[PDB]
Amino acid sequence: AKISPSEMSRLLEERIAGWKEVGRVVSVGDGIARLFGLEGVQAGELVEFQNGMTGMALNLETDNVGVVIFGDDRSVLEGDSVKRTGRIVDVPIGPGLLGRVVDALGNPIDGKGPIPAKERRRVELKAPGIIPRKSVHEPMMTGLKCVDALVPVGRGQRELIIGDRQTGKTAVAVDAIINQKEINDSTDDESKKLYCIYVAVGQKRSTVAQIVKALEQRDAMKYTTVVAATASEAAPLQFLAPYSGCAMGEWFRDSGRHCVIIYDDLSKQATAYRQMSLLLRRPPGREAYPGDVFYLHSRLLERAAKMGDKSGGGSLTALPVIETQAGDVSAYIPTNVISITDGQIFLETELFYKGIRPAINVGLSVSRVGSAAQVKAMKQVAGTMKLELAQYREVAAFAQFGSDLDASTRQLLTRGTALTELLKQRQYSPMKNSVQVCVLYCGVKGYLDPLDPKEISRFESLFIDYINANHQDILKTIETEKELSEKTEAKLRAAVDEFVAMNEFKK
Amino acid sequence: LVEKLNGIQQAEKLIQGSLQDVMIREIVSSFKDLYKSRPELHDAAMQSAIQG
Amino acid sequence: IERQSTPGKPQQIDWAKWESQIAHKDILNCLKTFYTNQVQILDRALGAL
Amino acid sequence: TNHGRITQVIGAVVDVHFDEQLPPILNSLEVQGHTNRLVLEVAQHLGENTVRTIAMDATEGLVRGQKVVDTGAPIQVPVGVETLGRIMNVIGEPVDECGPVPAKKTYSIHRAAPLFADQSTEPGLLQTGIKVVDLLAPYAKGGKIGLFGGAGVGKTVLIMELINNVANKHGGFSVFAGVGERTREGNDLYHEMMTTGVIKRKKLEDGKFDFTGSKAALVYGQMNEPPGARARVALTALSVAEYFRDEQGQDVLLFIDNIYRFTQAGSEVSALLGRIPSAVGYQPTLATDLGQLQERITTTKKGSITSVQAVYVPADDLTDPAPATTFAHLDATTVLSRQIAELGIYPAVDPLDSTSRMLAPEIVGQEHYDTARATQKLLQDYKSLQDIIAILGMDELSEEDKLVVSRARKIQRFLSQPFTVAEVFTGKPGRFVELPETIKSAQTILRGECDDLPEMAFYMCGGLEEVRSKAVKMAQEAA
Amino acid sequence: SVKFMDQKRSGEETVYFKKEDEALLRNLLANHPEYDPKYS
Ligand SMILES: Nc1ncnc2c1ncn2[C@@H]1O[C@H](COP(=O)(O)OP(=O)(O)OP(=O)(O)O)[C@@H](O)[C@H]1O
Ligand SMILES: Nc1ncnc2c1ncn2[C@@H]1O[C@H](COP(=O)(O)OP(=O)(O)O)[C@@H](O)[C@H]1O
Repeated sequence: AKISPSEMSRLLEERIAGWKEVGRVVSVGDGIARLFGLEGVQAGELVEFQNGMTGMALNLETDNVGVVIFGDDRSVLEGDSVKRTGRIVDVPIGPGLLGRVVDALGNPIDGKGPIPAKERRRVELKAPGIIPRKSVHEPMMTGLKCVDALVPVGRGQRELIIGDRQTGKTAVAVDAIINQKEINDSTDDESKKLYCIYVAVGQKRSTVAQIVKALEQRDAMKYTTVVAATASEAAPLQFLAPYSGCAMGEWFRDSGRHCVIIYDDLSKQATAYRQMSLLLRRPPGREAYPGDVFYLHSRLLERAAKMGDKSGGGSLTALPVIETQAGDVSAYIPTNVISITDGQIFLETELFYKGIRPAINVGLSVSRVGSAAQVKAMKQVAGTMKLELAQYREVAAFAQFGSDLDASTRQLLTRGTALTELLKQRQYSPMKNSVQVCVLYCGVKGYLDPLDPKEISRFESLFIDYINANHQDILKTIETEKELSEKTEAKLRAAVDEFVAMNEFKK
Repeated sequence: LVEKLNGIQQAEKLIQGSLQDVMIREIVSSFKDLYKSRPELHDAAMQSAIQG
Repeated sequence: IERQSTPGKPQQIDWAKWESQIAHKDILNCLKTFYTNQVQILDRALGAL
Repeated sequence: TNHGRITQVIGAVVDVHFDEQLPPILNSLEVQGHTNRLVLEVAQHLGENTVRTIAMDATEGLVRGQKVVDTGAPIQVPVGVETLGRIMNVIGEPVDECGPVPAKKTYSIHRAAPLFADQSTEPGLLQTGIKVVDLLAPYAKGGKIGLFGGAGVGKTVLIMELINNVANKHGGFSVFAGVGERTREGNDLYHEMMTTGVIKRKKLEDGKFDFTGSKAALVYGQMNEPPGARARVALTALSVAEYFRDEQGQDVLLFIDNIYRFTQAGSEVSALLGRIPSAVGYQPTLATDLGQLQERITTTKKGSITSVQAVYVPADDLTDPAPATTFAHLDATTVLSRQIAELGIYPAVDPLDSTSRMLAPEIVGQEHYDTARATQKLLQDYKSLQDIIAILGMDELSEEDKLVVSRARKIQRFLSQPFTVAEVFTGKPGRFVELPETIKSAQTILRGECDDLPEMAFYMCGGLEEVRSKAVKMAQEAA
Repeated sequence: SVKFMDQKRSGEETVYFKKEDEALLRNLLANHPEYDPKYS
């Protein structure tokens, strides 16, 4: 720091000395300007008008230049002077973003203070190449059960969350965010803390405020940031927000830390790109989209990566979100993102209303990484679980017709129903990995087959309270060793036996 | 103690910020008054532009 | 116990930074004196027990 | 060297003006005054000494009036035994971070195909160690092979298994071309080849390297790269292979991942290049842009290139123009299915859509031909009973129909086999099944010697003897 | 109707041939003792 009179005034006095290109707007319409001049413009650079509004130059035609505006076009008047700053569009990075809400360009909208960050980063960047990478070996604890068991997620992955409207997409992401506060509070190792970024494209400010409220109510903002490019926000801001999020996440990825980024309504980005190109008179493709949509999403998703031990060892996981219409995944955007993602998490309304919540279809849903992003203790249970659920899914359709079956098949149906009733969860109620392991142990070793299906929802909670009270040591041992030795196996079985003795259910 | 020092540093920063802010506002207002008041500054600025 | 013996001592604040970064340097001095006066008695009780 | 000036910039398209000596089409231009190297490929002539070009790298940071230098030839990639063991870009630059390519020669990626007078060779049989492949769709040693499938069916996994079971034993060379696939996948392929001796990197005390041995070359035009690069990286790898074919007379292998991206990266720029769109959204110049490649991919009287192309099939729709036009260009075909992959039958090959020019009684004997056709008849009968079973039930079926259904189900289970590459998914070890063993087992199953054996034992068994071993085990644990 | 028929068929076939495979596993080692490791 420094003192005002003797230093700052001298500095400004030394600063004031100075003396001795520009263009003019030619056409204006629909949040877009066409200028004449500025022959020394970089394609993609920031531009400043004579009223404070900003813009981005995209079409460097021969006669004119095509700029997209970050706001309303009432300020531009077909003749206003325009000046280029020379900066490519960039955003601040650092821990000053944690706990804050910002627009597509890093300008805060929380209403509490400016952004204390000194280092910036370019929005559109080259992804990291083949050599500075490694395989995915660490898990990303989502807090859910069916995800963490059957569709695991690693640190460095790019897993899609695809479904219909009102199916639990944001809720899945919010539980993924909420599960991390324990992991972060119970350490000071930044290599182990998981920071989070939530980009919201097309959402309404009421929804974003509800999300911020749900996170503040659970202390889940000191390790997150939010990037709100809502519907009133212009098309270029909606189109730029996810690249800004990836720029904010590359600081973690490169600085040895970890991160997760959730693009919410990733189809509104493509809508905005269509809008921009069609108002820039670019010709469309199919569904009126351009052909550069693949190169629009590939640039973005290839920034998620797991770096090597020479580049710090960081990671940036990605969890894009997509809304389909009538379950049509034969469309263009779903097809592109499935062809450029490391997995899928499908969500259905039939399963959402049948009683399965989260309504994850574990057949279509996959994760190419798979067990490598899974703990051994969870592998042991989840292999059997996947096998049993495959069998149940095969057999239940024929079983429902009232036929009479043997015991080897009745056991399949019973175990499948038990697991299907176990994997249900309330919203904003995530669980630790050790507790998931214990619950799925109870479900897999047959301590729920005779029990009634409707009673499992309270079996689960009572067992959770029981093991949290009297058998925390088993949980700590599983959390540390990350496996199930015979000792922990026996201790857990004994705890379950004590619980079933102490308690009584309808069967 | 660390949180105390972070708070006091931030307070000092905002102090110096507001200080230079008002120092500029007031210098600007003083010049906007003196220019419109005095006749000499007009021809002085004329000569300044000419020689510039 | 495990918590307060896993990191060991990563805090270890250094007044060389703050004496420079701060302009008052009138209450900072008394505060630092308090700090070193409490840390002395802490290490005293530690070595005594 | 000529000199030109950028006139306008639109995405991956750059219009350039020269004062004299316009360059021919497909020639390469270098941008001067840029951060990194930036190459442009001519595509059109517009008049007034103006041309239109496609950029290999991103146009971000480009300015109008920036200067451009013509090279007098298209993108020339280096060639020799010095590219072996090494990774290269579309423009020949290495991206393995091991040094520059000390090649004594370069070839233009744009060449003319071998004429009709340069004939093929005998339809040599290729042994992969895969059962359904070796039986129903035999792969040719000197002909093109196709792996058609959507997303999540095991294309690059099948290619990795083929590489393990062919390239290591191969005495000739091999080339891999990644056209718009994942970078994790590229890293994994490079690591596995360095592990399994397909690449032999030896660092030196003076900071250099030595790739001696290393009978493989790799090329990458991955997703992060723009169009023009995704398009031309296949031509680059194909020139790298044409070098070994023509001059060294070697036998060569050529794996390509997501060739569909080529067409996609054409359609991404066609409407910017002023072409009218064709049907659903691909470009007009699909069949010619694909044929100029495929006809360069062929055996000649100097060498041979066995090629294996993976074809993305969007939404599992084989009526799409790109696969429709690509089926005609292949000697062997292999179509993967989701209805089959859902059953855990891996490889998820549909033997009623897979074909091959080789499956004829004169090439493979009648013991093979009749076995294959009997298998296909059995599987079609089982498919022509699915509705009867779904509606009425097994109670209605005669014992002939029960025996046929059981044989078809057993055959389906028998076809699936574990892979070494899939060990990190399944944990089971991998198998290599020779062709006489496959033919013996299929003849046995069709003759009815093993109908009594249970279907589960049949599943995930490399050989019939293994099936017996698992049935014995299951009976022991049954009692 | 499509997934309905497919899953019904798959379940029925699975059950039927599970029963048949159980029976065959019962009656295998008798009629094929050359595989039985009891005699090896
Ligand atoms: N496990 C759950 N249990 C009960 N209700 C749920 C659960 N998950 C989601 N819901 C409901 O799903 C609704 C939509 O939440 P979300 O923010 O994910 O919308 P969306 O799926 O992104 O669709 P859109 O953005 O178009 O509105 C919410 O009203 C929520 O009540
Ligand atoms: N032998 C196999 N057994 C089980 N699953 C497999 C097997 N091979 C591939 N899979 C799956 O195939 C998928 C790989 O798809 P890939 O061919 O790489 O790309 P694409 O989706 O475009 O076809 C992985 O999810 C992988 O788990």
